Amino acid sequence: GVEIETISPGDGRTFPKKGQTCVVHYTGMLQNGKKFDSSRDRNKPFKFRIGKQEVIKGFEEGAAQMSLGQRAKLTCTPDVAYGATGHPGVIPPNATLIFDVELLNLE
Amino acid sequence: EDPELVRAMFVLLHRQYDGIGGLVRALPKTYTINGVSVEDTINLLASLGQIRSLLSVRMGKEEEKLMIRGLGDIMNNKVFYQHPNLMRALGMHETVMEVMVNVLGGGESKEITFPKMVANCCRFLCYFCRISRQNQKAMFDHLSYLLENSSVGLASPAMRGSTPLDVAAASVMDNNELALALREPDLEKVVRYLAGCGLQSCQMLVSKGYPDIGWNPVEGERYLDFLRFAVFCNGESVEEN
Amino acid sequence: ALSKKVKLPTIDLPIESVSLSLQDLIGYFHPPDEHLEHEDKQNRLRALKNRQNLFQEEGMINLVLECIDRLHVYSSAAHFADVAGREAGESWKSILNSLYELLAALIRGNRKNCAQFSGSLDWLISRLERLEASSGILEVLHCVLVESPEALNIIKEGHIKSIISLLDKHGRNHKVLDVLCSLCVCHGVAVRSNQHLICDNLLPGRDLLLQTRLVNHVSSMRPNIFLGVSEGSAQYKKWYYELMVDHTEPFVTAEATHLRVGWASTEGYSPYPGGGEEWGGNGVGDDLFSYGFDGLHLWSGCIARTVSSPNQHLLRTDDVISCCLDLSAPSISFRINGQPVQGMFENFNIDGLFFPVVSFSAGIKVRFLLGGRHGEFKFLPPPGYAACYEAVLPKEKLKVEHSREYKQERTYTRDLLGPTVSLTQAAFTPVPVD
Amino acid sequence: LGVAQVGRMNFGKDVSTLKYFTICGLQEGYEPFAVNTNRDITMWLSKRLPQFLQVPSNHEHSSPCLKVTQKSFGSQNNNTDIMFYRLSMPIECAEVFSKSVAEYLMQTSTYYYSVRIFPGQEPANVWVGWITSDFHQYDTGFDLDRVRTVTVTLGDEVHESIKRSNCYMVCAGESMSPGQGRNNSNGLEIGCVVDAASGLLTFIANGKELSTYYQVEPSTKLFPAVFAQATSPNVFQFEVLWSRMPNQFLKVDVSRISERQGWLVQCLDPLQFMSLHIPEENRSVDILELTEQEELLQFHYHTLRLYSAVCALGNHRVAHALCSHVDEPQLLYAIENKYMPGLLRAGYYDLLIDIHLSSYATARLMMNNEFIVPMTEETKSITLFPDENKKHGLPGIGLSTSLRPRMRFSSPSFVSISNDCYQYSPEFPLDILKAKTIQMLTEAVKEGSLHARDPVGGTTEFLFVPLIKLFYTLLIMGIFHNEDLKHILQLIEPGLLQMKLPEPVKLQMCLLLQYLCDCQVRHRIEAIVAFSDDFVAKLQDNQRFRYNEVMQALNMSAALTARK
Repeated sequence: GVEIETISPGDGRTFPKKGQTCVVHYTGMLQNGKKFDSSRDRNKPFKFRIGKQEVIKGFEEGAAQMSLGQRAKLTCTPDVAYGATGHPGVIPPNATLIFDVELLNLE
Repeated sequence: EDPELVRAMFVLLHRQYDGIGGLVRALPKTYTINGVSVEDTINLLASLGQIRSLLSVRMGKEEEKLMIRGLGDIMNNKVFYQHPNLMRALGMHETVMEVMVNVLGGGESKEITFPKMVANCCRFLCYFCRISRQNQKAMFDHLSYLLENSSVGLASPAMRGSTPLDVAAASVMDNNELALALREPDLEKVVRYLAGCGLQSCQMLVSKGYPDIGWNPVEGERYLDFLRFAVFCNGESVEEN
Repeated sequence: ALSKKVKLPTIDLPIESVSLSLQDLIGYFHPPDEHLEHEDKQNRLRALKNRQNLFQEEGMINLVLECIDRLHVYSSAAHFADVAGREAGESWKSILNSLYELLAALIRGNRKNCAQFSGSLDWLISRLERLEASSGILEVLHCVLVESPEALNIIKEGHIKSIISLLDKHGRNHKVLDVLCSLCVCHGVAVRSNQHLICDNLLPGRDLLLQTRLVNHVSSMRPNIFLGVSEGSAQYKKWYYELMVDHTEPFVTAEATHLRVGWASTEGYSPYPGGGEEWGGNGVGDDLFSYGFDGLHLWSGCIARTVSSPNQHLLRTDDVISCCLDLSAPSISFRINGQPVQGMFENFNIDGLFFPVVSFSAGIKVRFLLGGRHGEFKFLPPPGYAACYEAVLPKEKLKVEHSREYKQERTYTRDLLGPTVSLTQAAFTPVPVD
Repeated sequence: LGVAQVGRMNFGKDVSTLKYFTICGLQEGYEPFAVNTNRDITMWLSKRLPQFLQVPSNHEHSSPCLKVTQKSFGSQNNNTDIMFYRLSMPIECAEVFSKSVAEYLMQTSTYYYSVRIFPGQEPANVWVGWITSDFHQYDTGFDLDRVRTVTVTLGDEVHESIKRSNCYMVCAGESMSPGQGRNNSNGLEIGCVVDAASGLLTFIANGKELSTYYQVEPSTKLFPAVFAQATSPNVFQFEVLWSRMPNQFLKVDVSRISERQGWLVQCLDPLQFMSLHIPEENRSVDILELTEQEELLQFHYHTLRLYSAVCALGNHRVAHALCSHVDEPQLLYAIENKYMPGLLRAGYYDLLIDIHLSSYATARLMMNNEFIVPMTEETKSITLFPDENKKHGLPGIGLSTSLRPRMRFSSPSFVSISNDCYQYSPEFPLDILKAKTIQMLTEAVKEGSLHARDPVGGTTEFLFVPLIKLFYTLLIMGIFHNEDLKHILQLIEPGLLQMKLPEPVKLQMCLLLQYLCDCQVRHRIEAIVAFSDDFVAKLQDNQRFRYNEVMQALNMSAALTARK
């Protein structure tokens, strides 16, 4: 289950299909007010790929219902997250995650 | 105060006057390669730098896989045999030897029983000395320490022989001058080990007990093989040795 | 021999004699007072080193070191003192710290002699299973790492977990991170036998980990019209106001942006920037039990308080918002873009004195709409409510209270404002006399 | 300052600002308080809001007891104002499992302990119970409304009337149970944590339960803090809320342009700050503090040293993990700050070097003593002197054409997989980093020229040594190009060396000049190897008018230039 709460009105006329380049701005946000990742400060937009398991599927689940020029809150469960082990050194085991992923351009 | 500071100041002060000394230090270190071999020279240098990141630090468990991969990469290079003076300039035999030093140590423990560097040190560097054959002399310079650390074990066929002895064997394999320069005090250690090997056989295949390998053991023939290489030359025998 | 509790009393213990012996031993083994000159300092170091090598050859076969480990019997705090003698647990700290630290410097010695305790697995495990004084283990670990890093191999995952549990229990010793960093390169000398193993072992998921935050700085605004409507002798109950936003700019530096138009609980909360263990907040609507307004959800100390309204969106540019206030039967709610917001929010901190509050971060221009000379009202107040412009006093022009604070962006002159909570020194809840 | 009084100060920012200074100060020749300093002077003010981070140290005043411990803070007199308490908890709690940090089958509860206050005396029928994280209020008479009765309601618009137990879940603690236990035998507020925090946690003192529900979502569990009246019965001991904390206000506020025409207010200049991030993940109090909290300053400096030691001599993913805790903007802001304590400044500089300037700088320093040069047409286009005017020229400028190791970095991602090849986990914007370093070098030189009483942090060694170390580490990687190196050179040529410097500072430009001499040596060897090709070609050509060979393989380059 994925719960997406929009904070910017997306057009909704276009959807991200399979096999086109896309630029993405996001800021990771662990629960209980913990910040662990961001992109605005790095000033380097995150570019990634839909459909061949090069990235965790929570981003696909969030971006499936989004569109161009849309910003929304992302919530993901531990099973779709890293889960029982997490990333050793940052993420504790059995921890959910919250994102503010935003779509800029689809090409 | 802080004598490190004054050492730095006096080193810097002396460097201005002995710039010619700096030049004569750097001149043996420099090299010159064809402009068509850069794409392999840079890869060899990257692998050698990856290995040389492991000399102030020591050998562990997860690092031996990467270091074996690096040894294979520096083996499988055209430049590795095309420019024989480059490794003598760079000191890779020295670096591999410090790796072996911190692996072996003063005592006999054999925590890492993977002598993948012993092949690189023994076979290849001694073999490609076609022009300016200083590789054999550089390997000659350390066979006293090699004989002292001649630990049991020959893992390339997985016998309990002595694989570091093969380094001295390959160093003294062919050249008349090196075997001639070899002197008496390094000869008696081998026969001391041979005399210590003079014990009866009781168990089925052991060195001391608890048999694990059941193919075939080796008592002392490797020492006699080393002496066989010591007492002969390219086409004639040697008198003094 | 006398420590054992057999052969019932009329047996003695020379506690004073052994205490004097330990004191004289620490005096004998004291460091060479580095303030001295180089020559006699080195002579003292050589003499200490000779005594240390001498005790080395005498000791770690079947003698003084293992003898002190044997003497370490005190598996109690006061029960041994109550049972045998009158005191049996007091000088343990002295003997432990003194002898173990000096015997560790002894194991350092002349860079060659680290015979037993440097690698004694059982005595190491005994040291990590007690966890009282870490000076000795820090000294032996540092000296062994400097000379020949072989003691670091013994320290393993269980020991790391035990020391992390020590850090969790004993609060912020700042001498435990010292030994944890000594379990690493520690200024140059390094051996990968266990170095990177310990480095990767020190950082699993949230056992010894930190963060940090670069939070945007915000401040709140409020007009000089201070309502402060109390109860009892009722005077007015209905007030209304609305605000305009023009040039919203998300992520002026980072994704976090601040824009609050709702009120909060100002009791115990001031325009001061913040302070406290947990996040008290920098603006209004920032407390744990506070609401403010965001247009999406009325957050209460990072707690899910989502509110559903048609065409959910942030307070974007050219957006209208209004609020309604009640005191007898609180009906605090908002109206944005000609539709009432759901989530009927009632029973917050509602007692005493209220006033309009607004807070925001840089990148925002906000227009006020109160009434009268400046209130070009796009919206009208709901039934009962009247727009808040009647509280202005005669011959006193209204202005912005600036959420009264100490200083602003001023270059030349200074301003050391005095301690005064409000317009009254201490009086609150103003009612007419009766 | 008294009530409704206003004061002003002038520490000596400008001489003309001081009003009555020419009469005595100028004639005698005594300088103002802040004439030597070149930075804005900050001040500290007593906090009106009382803080909640105090322990009783020098205030005015088997299983015998389950928890089994004691404290020494018993009240005697001079207090009747219902004080609020806090004591540190380094002790264990019972023996029903451990739950690691301080499914319970075949058990009732865990962590059986109590913050004991003798309740049998009943001085004023004290209220007892837990409180939340914020109880910043010092009103004597309380429990009239429990500060607030916060209860968020949201339905279809009903349902979901979630209630909050505002500033305290503190129970009535009244007569309550009619048992009336003899002496001080009224429970002593024994604590029993329930396995689940979603429903309720039990913390009672009465012999029978009456009502402690206060249904709230999980908020916090922390050091024990409970209320007690003040008389002389010797009630409280482990089985304060003083307001004497000076608070630094700020240095630079957020500018506001509130004006007329609808009371428009606008803001265009942003501002940011960091917060404390002490281990165990519960602290956030300002950043420019800790200049007066020595214990926490030492603890945080040692934590930074631990980070630097762990991420040293190369590490695959520990650097990536630490990049989440310490991001780029925090590091840049800490580098830029002019008010940071010296220990924290040095720690952050060393952490920056150890995570981002470690691997490639170490590799380049290792390869700096090899002098490997390829053979291309561009290598021939170099001379010992750039012009015939016999001008030496700048050392670092000019082409090198040497086989130096390449620079390869990666991206942190933290939502992706299989990234362990690295130089730094992100890539820094090295251009603006270089610009900031150059501007800070110029600022530090200008500040040290006037010889201020107040350096950037701590003293001049803290001001310079991390900065010079960062500059040297950047310089030994070849990031500088021609114009940047030219601009850097005139900071030392006329002067940085001329001014008086301490010994830790003096140790670093020695390494700088050593690198400059190494660059000159590399230029010399490049010129030599460039002339070598021309000389060898000319000698090979001259070997063709006196050639000699009797081998079967004629015209072999052994005749030209080869021994065998």
